[PDB]
Amino acid sequence: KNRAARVRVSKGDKPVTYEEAHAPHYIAHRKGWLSLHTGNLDGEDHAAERTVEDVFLRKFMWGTFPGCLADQLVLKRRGNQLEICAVVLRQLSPHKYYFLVGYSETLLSYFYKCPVRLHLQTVPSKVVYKYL
Amino acid sequence: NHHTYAELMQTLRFLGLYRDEHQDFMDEQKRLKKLRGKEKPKKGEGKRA
Amino acid sequence: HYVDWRMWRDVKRRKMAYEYADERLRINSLRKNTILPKILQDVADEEIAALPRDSCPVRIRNRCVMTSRPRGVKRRWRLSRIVFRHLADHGQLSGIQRATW
Amino acid sequence: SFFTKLTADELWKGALAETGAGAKKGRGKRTKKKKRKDLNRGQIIGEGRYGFLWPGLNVPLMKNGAVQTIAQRSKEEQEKVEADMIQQREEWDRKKKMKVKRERGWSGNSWGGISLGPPDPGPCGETYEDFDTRILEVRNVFTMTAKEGRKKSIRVLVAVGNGKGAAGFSI
Amino acid sequence: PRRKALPPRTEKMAVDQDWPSVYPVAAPFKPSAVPLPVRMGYPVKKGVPMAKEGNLELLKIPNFLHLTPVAIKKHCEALKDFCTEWPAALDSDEKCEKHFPIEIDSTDYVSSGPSVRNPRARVVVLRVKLSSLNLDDHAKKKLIKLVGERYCKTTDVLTIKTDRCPLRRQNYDYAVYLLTVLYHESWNTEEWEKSK
Amino acid sequence: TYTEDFIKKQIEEFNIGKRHLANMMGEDPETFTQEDIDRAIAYLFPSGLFEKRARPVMKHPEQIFPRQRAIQWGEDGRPFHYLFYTGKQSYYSLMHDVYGMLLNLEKHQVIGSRWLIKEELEEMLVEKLSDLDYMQFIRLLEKLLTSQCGAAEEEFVQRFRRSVTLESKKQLIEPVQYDEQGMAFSKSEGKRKTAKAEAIVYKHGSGRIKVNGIDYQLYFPITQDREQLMFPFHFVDRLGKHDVTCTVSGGGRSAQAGAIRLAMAKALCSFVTEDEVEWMRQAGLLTTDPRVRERKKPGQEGARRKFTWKKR
Amino acid sequence: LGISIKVHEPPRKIERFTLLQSVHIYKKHRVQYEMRTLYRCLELEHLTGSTADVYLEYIQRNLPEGVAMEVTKTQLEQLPEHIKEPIW
Amino acid sequence: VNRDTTAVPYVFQDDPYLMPASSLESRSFLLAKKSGENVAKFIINSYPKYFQKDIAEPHIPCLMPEYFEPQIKDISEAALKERIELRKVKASVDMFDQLLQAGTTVSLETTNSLLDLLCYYGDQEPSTDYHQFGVTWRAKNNAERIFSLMPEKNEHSYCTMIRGMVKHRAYEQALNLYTELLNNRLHADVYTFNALIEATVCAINEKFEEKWSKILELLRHMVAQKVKPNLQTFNTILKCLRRFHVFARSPALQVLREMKAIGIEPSLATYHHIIRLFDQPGDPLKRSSFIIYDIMNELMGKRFSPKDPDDDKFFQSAMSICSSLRDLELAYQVHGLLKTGDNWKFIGPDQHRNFYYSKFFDLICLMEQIDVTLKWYEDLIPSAYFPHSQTMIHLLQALDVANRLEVIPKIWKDSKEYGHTFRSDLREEILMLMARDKHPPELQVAFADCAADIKSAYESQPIRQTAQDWPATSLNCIAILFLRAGRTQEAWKMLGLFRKHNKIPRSELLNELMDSAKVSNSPSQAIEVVELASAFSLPICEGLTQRVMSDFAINQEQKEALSNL
RNA sequence: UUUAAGAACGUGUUUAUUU
RNA sequence: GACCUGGCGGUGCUUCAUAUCCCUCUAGAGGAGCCUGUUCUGUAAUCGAUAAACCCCGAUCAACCUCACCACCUCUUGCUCAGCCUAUAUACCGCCAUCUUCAGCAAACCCUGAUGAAGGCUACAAAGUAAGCGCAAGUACCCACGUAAAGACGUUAGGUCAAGGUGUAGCCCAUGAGGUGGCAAGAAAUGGGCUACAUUUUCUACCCCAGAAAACUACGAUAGCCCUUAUGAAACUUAAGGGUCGAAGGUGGAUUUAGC
Ligand SMILES: [K+]
Ligand SMILES: [K+]
Ligand SMILES: [K+]
Ligand SMILES: [Mg+2]
Ligand SMILES: [Mg+2]
Ligand SMILES: [Mg+2]
Ligand SMILES: [Mg+2]
Ligand SMILES: [Mg+2]
Ligand SMILES: [Mg+2]
Ligand SMILES: [Mg+2]
Ligand SMILES: [Mg+2]
Ligand SMILES: [Mg+2]
Ligand SMILES: [Mg+2]
Ligand SMILES: [Mg+2]
Ligand SMILES: [Mg+2]
Ligand SMILES: [Mg+2]
Ligand SMILES: [Mg+2]
Ligand SMILES: [Mg+2]
Ligand SMILES: [Mg+2]
Ligand SMILES: [Mg+2]
Ligand SMILES: [Mg+2]
Ligand SMILES: [Mg+2]
Ligand SMILES: [Mg+2]
Repeated sequence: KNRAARVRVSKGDKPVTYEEAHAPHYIAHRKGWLSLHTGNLDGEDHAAERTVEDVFLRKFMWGTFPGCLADQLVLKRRGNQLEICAVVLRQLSPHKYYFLVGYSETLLSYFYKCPVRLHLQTVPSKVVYKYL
Repeated sequence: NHHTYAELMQTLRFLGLYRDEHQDFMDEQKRLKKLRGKEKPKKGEGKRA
Repeated sequence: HYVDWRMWRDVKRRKMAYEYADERLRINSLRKNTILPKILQDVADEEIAALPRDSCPVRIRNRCVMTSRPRGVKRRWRLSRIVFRHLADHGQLSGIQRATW
Repeated sequence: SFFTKLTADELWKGALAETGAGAKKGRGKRTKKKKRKDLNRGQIIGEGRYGFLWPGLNVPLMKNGAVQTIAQRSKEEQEKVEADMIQQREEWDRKKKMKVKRERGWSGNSWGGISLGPPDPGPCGETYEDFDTRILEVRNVFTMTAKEGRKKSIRVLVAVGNGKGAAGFSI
Repeated sequence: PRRKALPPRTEKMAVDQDWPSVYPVAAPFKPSAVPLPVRMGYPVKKGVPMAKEGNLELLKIPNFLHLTPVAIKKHCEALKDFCTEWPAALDSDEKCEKHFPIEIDSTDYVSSGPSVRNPRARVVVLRVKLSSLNLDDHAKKKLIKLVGERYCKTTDVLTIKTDRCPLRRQNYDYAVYLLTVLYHESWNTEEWEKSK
Repeated sequence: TYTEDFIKKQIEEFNIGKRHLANMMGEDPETFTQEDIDRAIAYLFPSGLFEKRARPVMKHPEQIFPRQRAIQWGEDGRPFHYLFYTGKQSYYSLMHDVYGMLLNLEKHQVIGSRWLIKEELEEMLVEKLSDLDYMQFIRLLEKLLTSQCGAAEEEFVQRFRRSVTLESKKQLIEPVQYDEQGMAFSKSEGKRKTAKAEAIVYKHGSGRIKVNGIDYQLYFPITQDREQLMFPFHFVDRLGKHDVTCTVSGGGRSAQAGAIRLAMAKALCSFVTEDEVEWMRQAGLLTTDPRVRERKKPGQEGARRKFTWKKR
Repeated sequence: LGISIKVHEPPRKIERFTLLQSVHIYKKHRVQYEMRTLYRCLELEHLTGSTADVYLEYIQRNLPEGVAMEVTKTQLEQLPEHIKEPIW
Repeated sequence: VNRDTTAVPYVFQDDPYLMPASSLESRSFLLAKKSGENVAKFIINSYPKYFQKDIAEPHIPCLMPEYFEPQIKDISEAALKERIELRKVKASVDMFDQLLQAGTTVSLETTNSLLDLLCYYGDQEPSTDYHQFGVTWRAKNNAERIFSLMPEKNEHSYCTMIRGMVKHRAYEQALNLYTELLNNRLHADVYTFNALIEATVCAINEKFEEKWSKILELLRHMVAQKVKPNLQTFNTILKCLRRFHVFARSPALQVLREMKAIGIEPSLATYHHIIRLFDQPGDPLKRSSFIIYDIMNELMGKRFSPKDPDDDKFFQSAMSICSSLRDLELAYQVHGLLKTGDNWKFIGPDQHRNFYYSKFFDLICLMEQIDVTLKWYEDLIPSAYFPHSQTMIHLLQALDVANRLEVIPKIWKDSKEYGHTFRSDLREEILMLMARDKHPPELQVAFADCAADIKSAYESQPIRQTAQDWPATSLNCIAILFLRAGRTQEAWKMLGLFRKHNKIPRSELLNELMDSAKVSNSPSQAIEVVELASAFSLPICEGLTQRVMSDFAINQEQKEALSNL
C-alpha cells in the first residue's frame, strides 16, 4: 500500500486540516504549493539553495513559535524579498508575538542577506476540515 | 555549511530562543540511563585495559 | 556537525580541489599538447602526480546534502530520491507535482 | 546535523511502537509497556541554560515605569533555577505513579461487583442519578474471520437498580 | 481573564470607499481586511467550501487585490510624467531601418532570490543589412567570405553575437569593433586575392 | 446543520460583499451580474487548480449550501403531514396523489423528453430514495400516460420529464471561396497521428494533386498511399474533375496520406450533394482517427507488454 | 501609458522524471514527477528608453510569486563614424 | 493612496488579536518589537561568524555584523586613532598615557580628537546593548587632567572644552575657562559662543534686566571677533528667555526681527520658543491671540526642513494655544499646515502625537457642527491616535447639545474597543444621558440594549483586589432604563442591589415603578416598591404608600405597611 | 456409472505634551 | 455431547472468465556466442534481496574516490556539548511489495436468538437505520473512449536498523577515526537480455521502379589478439575506432513468457 503524506483513517475521533487530509496526487488539483519561487522553472537556476533555505525556515519557525503554529507555513519570494505567512494560535500573549516577529525578521535578514517580513494570522483553534 | 546551522541553533537553544524537540528527547533518554546505570564511562579508564 | 564522516571527507576533498585547481590547470596544459618537447612534458607528468590525492577532482562524490547518500541523487536539488519525495509529496517544492498522462 | 532532526510526534510514534505487527495478535507482553511523556509541559519561552532575561519574552517589559534591558542571571541564581525545575518535575511525575486504591469487587483482578456509576443522562431531560450500576460478568469471546483470524470481542453483563424495587439487567 | 480578539474591520468599511488605500502594495490575503465572503476548498459530502477565516489555500494564492483596474488607471496617471514621446516621423518599420540600420539585442532576466546575477545577460547581438553599408562589388563579395555562416543571403542580414567578455558594455564595444574591422578589411585589397 | 437564521445572515454578507467587489473593479453595483463576479474573483484570486470545485468561489448561499428539509413538527409536537411516520412523507404523498388520479379515470370512463433521473428526483422531494423506489414511481407515471389523461394530468406529468438536446451527426460544409482569377475552391484541415495537412480543393480541375509543391505520384511512391488519395474521389465518382493543392507536415509516410485523405474529403463536401456527404460519413471518410501511440509504463517493456514473468 | 502591445501564448513545456517508490528494492514500482512551465509573451513596439524604464519597473515590481521574466530589448542605433567611409 | 481610516498604523500586525486596542498597547507593542530587534543584534554581534557568509549580489553592507573591538593591538599613533573612532573612552585614555609615557610625539590633531570624545560623554562610556538631577561634570575627571598635560593649545582646544562643560551643567566653570581664552589672544567659534549664552543665564537666578545686559555683551564680543551667528545662536536666546514670561515678551520680538535682518529664516523651533514665552496662564490672553495669528500667516503655505532639534515641538504647542483660545478657524490652519508637503513628520513622537490630536479633536466637538465632528472622529480614530477617556466624554457632551442621542449605543461599543470598558467616569456619564428624558419606543429600546452591556461590565471587573462597587447613579440609571424600555422583569431584580450596597434610590425611580405595577395589577409588586423605600426612610414613601393603598392594595397588606415604618 | 494423484519436524498467537 | 463463525473439500447445481481456464491466434524463452545478475567453488578480503511478492533487484550504476571489506601502520575529549554501516526489521517511525486484473471495513443505535458464541434478507417486501473510509464520481494526457493515477480495513511478525531518525542491548587505547596498498576470480550450474544461424536475406546507392553478393574468402562476435584515440593524476583493465581473426551456430529437448 501507499503511505506517503497520507493520514490513515481511524475510528472518527482524529481531526485533520485541509492540507493534511489530501494526498500527493492532489497537489495541483485540490492543493497548491507551500513555497513559491522560480528555481524549478525551465531555464532557471539555484533551485538547490532555495530548498535548503525553505527546510531551515520551517524548522526555525517551529521551534521559535513552540506550540503556536496552527498549520504549515507559506513561503513567498518576490525578487529579493522573502515573505513568511503563518497561521498561529491565540494562547500566547501579543507582547510575546511582537518580540518574536522582530527577533526572527531581523535574525533571518542577516543570515540570508535579504529583507524578510513575517505575516501572522491568528485563529482561535486549529481549523478542522474533517474527522478521520 | 552544517557547522553554522548546527552551531547557531545550539547557541539559540542555550539562550532560550529556539526549542529543539529532538535534543529534549535524547536529553531525557540520556538522563534515564544514568538512573539505570547505563552511563558513558570515563575515557581511558574503561572496562578494558 | 555534518551527517557522517563520509560527508566530512568529501567536504575536505572539495576544499583541497579548489586550492590546487589553478596549479593543476596550468600543468595539465603542458601535458595536453604535441607542441612542447617530450622532455618537458615528462617533468610535468611528475609534478602533477606529486600533488596530494584529495586535490584530484575525480575523487569528489555528489552526495545528498541532507542524508549523505552517494547514489540516487538528483543533481538539480542535491537531494536523494527519498528526501526529494518527502518534500515533494508534502507540497514543499515549488512547481513539483506528480505526473499522469 | 540540524537537518537530520525530527519532531516530537515522530520521535515518540517510533519509540512507543503502538502500531506494529507485534501488537496485533497478542505477540507482546504488557508487563513493561513504554509510556509517553510530554517534554514541553514545564518549559517556558525564553528560558535557557545561560540564564538570559529577554525583556518582553522571559521577564516583564517595563519595570518601575521604565523598559528593562538585557540582563543575565548569575551563576548562583541560575543554579537555583535548574534545581528548582527538577523538583517541579519529580513532583508532577510522582503524582502519576501514585495509584488509587480502587474498591475491589469479588476479587482483586475480577470485574464482578464493581460499580460503573449512574447511567448516562437521556437527551430529553432524563436522568438516572438514583440508579446504581454493578458488573456481573466480563467474558472475552472470539469469532474466526477470514482475513484477521481470531477476532476478540467483549461480552459484559450488568445490573442497575434504584434500591426501591426497580432493577434490570442487559448485555 | 483571557484577551479577546476584536471584530474584523471589514464591518467598518463602507461600500463607496477607496480600495487602493486598503491594499496599496502586494500583501498576503488578510480575511479581516478583505470584505468579501469568498470561499475556497473542495467540499466534503453534503458540505460547502471552507471559509476564508483560517484558510491556507487563499494564503497560497498570489492575489491581485493591489492591482485593481481603479488603481492601475490611477497609478499610470502619475507615471506619464516619466515617459517620453516616440518620434512621429518613424511611423513604420521600413522607415526605422532607413535612419537606424543597426539593431542591438540584449536580454535581462528577473528571478527570485538574493542574487541578481545571471551569465546569460552578457550576450549582445548586432544585426545589420549589407544594403545599408557603403560597399562595392569586391568589398561585399569579400565580406561575405569572412563572416561565414553569420550572413543570411535570403535576408541579406549580418548577425554578430558576442559573449566573450564578462560585462555587456564590453561585448557591445567588441561587436561594433568587429563590424568596423570587417568593413575596412573588406575594402582593402591584398595581393593573394589575385589568385582567385 | 445550517439553520434558517444562519442562511439569512449569509444572504446579507453576499449582498454587501457584492457591492464591495463592484467598487473594487469600478463597475455599477446595480448592473453587476453573477457572471461578472466569477470574472473578478478569477483575476483577484488566480488559481490554476485543475479541479474547478477547489478554486475560490463567491456565489449565492442558495447555490452553495445544500437544500435542507424544513422542521416537520411544531411546539406542541404534532407533525404537519399525515404521512410523517413513514419517513418518506414526500415520496408517498406523491404516490398517493398519482394513484388517486388513476382511480378517477376509471370512474368517469418523447424524443426530447426523458424521465427524471433518480438523483434529480431526490432534490425535488428533498428525500433520500432507493433504486427500486424510483422504478415503482416511474411505472405509475408511464401507466398514467397510456390512459386518456386530462389536460391537468399532462401538466403534472411534465414536472417529472426533462428535455434532451439531440445532437446532429451532419457534417459541416465549408464556405466556398474565390481566388483572384475567380476560381471556386474550399479549404479544410486533417490530422492523422502527428501529421497535419491543409488541403485546397478547386471546384473545376483536371485531376491534378500537388503535395508541398510536388506532384502526388512523386511524393507518395508507395501505391497504398496513392490509393488513399483516390478513395475520397472514387467513392463519389469524381475522378479527374478537381485540382487539389495541399501541404502536409509532420508524421510519417502513411500518416501524411491519411491526413490528406481527410482534408480533401472535408473540402470536397462543398461541391457535392447532402446525400453524398452523408454517404461519405457512413464510409469513414469524414471522421478523425483517434488511434494514437500509447505511452510506455514504468515496470513494463512497452505500452501493454510486460517483463518476462518467473514463477520460481 | 499609450503603448502598442501584442500578446501571444507560446507552447508549454513539461519536464518529467521518475524515481523509485520504495527505499529498498522493488525496482518495478516507481513514482513519476513533472514540472509544468507555462509561457506568456508580451510584444511591445515603438518605445523610448524612459517609457520602457517606467513600464518595466511598474510590472517587474508587481511580478507575482513563482513568475520569472525574460525581457529582450531591441535597440535602434546608427552607423558609427568609422563606418561611413573607408580609410584605405 | 491615502491613509486607511479602518486600519491601525502600518507598523502593527493587521490582525484583530494583535491589533492594539488601547493607547498603552500601542506603545508597549512597539517596545516589544524593538526589543526583539535588539536581542537579534546582540546575537549577531556576539557571534559574527554565523552571519559572515555573504550570498547577496549586490552586496548589502547594512546586513553584516558590526565589529566594535579594536584590531590593532600594538601601541602607536594609528592604534589610538582606531580606539577614538570606536568611542573607547577608558581604553583610549588609559592607552594615551602609555603613548605619552613612552615619549612618542603626539600630533595636535590626534589629541584634539580625544578631547572631543571626552568633552562630549564627560569621561564616561557610551550606552551599549549589554556588558537627570545634579551636575554631571566632575572636578576629578580626565577631561581636566589631560588638558593640563598638553604642551600646546590652539583655539579648538578651548572651544571643545568650553562646550563640554556647558553641556554637563558646568556653567560656572565654563565662564572661568573662557576668561583664559581671551587672555591667550584667541578667538572662539559660533558653537562655543552658543554654549556661552546658556551659561550666562543658568549660572545665576538674577532679574531679567541684569541678564539682558549680560547677554548683549557676548553678542558685542561675537561681532568683535568676526563671528557670525547662526539659527541656533538665536534659538538659545529665546529658549533661555522663557523663564521671564512677562518681561521677555517684547525683547523676544526684537530677537525675531534681528533674525530676519541677517536673512536667517526662523525654523519651527524659533516660533516654538516664542509662543511658549508669550503664552501664560492668564484669562484674557489678549497678547497671545494676536501673536499666533501673525505667525500662521507667515508660516502658511510653506515646506519645512530640519534645522533645530526642537523643530518637532512646534505643533504640539500651537494647538495648545488654540485650545486655550477656543478658536477653531486657527486650528484648521495649524493642521492644514501639517499636511502640506511632508510637514506631517514634524509632529513628533507618540506622546507628542497623542497630545496634539487630543487638544485638536476636543476643540472640534465643542465648536463645530455635529455632522462634521463625526467625520473627524471616523478619520482620526483609530488610524491617527487612540482616544483617552476624556475625549469620549467631550464627544458625548456634543451629541447631547445636538440632540442626536441615537448614536450613544455606538460610542459605547467603540469605547470598549479602545480600552475604556472599565472607566468609572465614562460609564457614569453615558447612563445619565440616556435616562435623562423619555424617548420613543424604538430609541428607548436601544438604550436598554446598551444599558444591559454597561451592567455586565460592572459585574465582571479585572481588579479583584477590592469588592465590586456599583455607583449610586449607575444603579439608579440601569434600573430606570429597563422600565421605560419595557424590561420590567429585569427592573425588579435590581432592587435588591440598592440596599445590598446601601445605595439610595431616587424618587423618580420609585414614582415610575407605580405604573409598572398598576399596568400589571399585582398588589404584591406594589408593596415591594413600598417596602424598599421604607428601609431607606424616604419621605416620599409614606405619602406614596397611601396612594398605592387607594389604587391597588390588599386589605391585609395595608395594615402591615403602616407598622413597618 | 468414466485413469492416477503420496507426504509437510517441535514450542510460541490476547486485560485494568515641552516646561 | 451439541452448536457459532471462518477456512478447506480430488464438494453439488447454475452462471461466467476475455489476453484468460481449455481449444484457438502472433512473436519469443529453453540450444550456440556474447553482455549481465545469482548460486556454488575459490580468495587474507563487504552487506542486503533471494516461492508467487529475489535474480541489469538497493545501483537513473564499483579503475582510486565511492567503500561499509582484507592486510599493515597510525591517532585518543577525537569534524560534533563526541562517535559506532555494532546486534535486534520478531521493538518501531519513515517509504513500499502482496492479495488489489478485489469491494468491502465500520463507529454510533435498534431488533432477533427464552438477553449464548452470533445473526439481521424477500420491492405485490418479512427489522434493520447508518456517519465516515474505499470503490464510484471527479481530475491529468488527445474527448464521452482508453491509458495513467487512485485503490480502504486487513493478510504474509513480508522488505529495509546499510537513506535518515530511533527504543533496547553492547564497544569507548576501539566494535571509533585516519593513511597506504590490495581482493572483487571461475571447475561448474542457472535467471534475464543482446546479436545470429540467412534469401521477407547480405553489401552499396537511395530512403522504397537499382546494381551486386549468395556455403570452407558465403551468412555469422559488441569475443579474442594488436594498435590508436577520448576521459582522468593514474586505463593489459573503462569507452570509441581501426587492423587482425572468421569460432560456435543450420531455428533449438521436457517445459515455458507476453500480448485485444
Ligand atoms: K530459443
Ligand atoms: K541460451
Ligand atoms: K536467455
Ligand atoms: Mg503500488
Ligand atoms: Mg565519480
Ligand atoms: Mg490481588
Ligand atoms: Mg514491442
Ligand atoms: Mg514419511
Ligand atoms: Mg504439520
Ligand atoms: Mg552478493
Ligand atoms: Mg541474506
Ligand atoms: Mg532479511
Ligand atoms: Mg575502490
Ligand atoms: Mg583506499
Ligand atoms: Mg565501522
Ligand atoms: Mg516485518
Ligand atoms: Mg497503476
Ligand atoms: Mg477512482
Ligand atoms: Mg521477517
Ligand atoms: Mg530484471
Ligand atoms: Mg572486434
Ligand atoms: Mg592521456
Ligand atoms: Mg565473411
